[PDB]
Amino acid sequence: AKLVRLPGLIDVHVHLREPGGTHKEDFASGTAAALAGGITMVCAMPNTRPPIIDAPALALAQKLAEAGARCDFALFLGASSENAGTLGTVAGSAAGLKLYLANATTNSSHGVTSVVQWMEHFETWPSHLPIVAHAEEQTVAAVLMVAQLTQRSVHICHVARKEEILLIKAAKARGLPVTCEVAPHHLFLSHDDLERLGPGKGEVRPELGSRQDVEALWENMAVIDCFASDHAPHTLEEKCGSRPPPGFPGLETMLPLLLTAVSEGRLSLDDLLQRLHHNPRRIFHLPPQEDTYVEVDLEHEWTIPSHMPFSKAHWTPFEGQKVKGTVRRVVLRGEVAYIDGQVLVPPGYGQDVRKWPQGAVPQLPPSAPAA
Ligand SMILES: [Zn+2]
Ligand SMILES: [Zn+2]
Repeated sequence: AKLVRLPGLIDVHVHLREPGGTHKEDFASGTAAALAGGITMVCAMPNTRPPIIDAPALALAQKLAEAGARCDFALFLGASSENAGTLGTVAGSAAGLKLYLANATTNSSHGVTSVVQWMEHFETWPSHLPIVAHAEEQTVAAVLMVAQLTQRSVHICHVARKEEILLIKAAKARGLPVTCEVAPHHLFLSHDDLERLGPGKGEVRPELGSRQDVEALWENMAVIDCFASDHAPHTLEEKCGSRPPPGFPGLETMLPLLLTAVSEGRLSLDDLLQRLHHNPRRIFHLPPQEDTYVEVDLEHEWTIPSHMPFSKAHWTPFEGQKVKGTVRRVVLRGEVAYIDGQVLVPPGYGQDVRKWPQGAVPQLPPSAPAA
């Protein structure tokens, strides 16, 4: 089985649960799963405990990741009910701003309850820096409206339904600056699989779609800018427990599933590289990684087991699905980081890419005229 060399892939939506939920995952275990999945750079989400919604929590998370991460990273800041206008000094050091717009009681929304709060953030957050929004169903149209009123771009996370992707398609057709990502469980899992998973294992936000939803995503792959795992590791105790948190662990399964689709002719290799490397780079202004690449074997057929080796979630919703292709070797900045069942760079090898000279988002100087 001869190998294919790819650049280092980028997963822009990962929940790594450190600080505060390290029994579900930490930086060291999460970045190990990332490397086993062909991913050499990740963007970790801010719904940590304490949440990353202030400069002190960001400084803490940044150094915990510098000491724990095995691959390179950037950290998101979280929009709060209170921090609009307070993040200007540290904004450039984050991956971007995350707005959580789920319509339910949860401390992932960090108090964001009102469209007026969204506007305050779109107006105070530096215009040259990225904003991503968790928005489901009609909320996507709402956030797009806020972006146009403030005349700036927005990135829509885990698009999962026909109505969402057709609305994004209409916005793009009118020249609006919007991009979006789709997660693997929304392209390969459906309502058909909720019987097997159950309401406990199968809870995820955005929830699994119907066959028509999944069908519309594949039909409109041209509208999708990025693939991202939405890696949301919860232990199986918590997924089956009383109040089950939403989220699937998918860092280790993302590439095997997509390479299977490439082997079946459902999308090209180029299409995959646009969505796991080039577009993540340009949307979040992520720098290249020197001497970094991934070798994959496209011929090895296998079945997804009950749990993948490296995530502490210790379960996967893709169990039993047959996949073609495997990650064989990852080289990260000159060093062998992974080979065929074992990660070989220690915790702390990863670096914060926003501290690289090439990793800052370019901006006009302060003394530039108003225009
Ligand atoms: Zn989300
Ligand atoms: Zn998420």
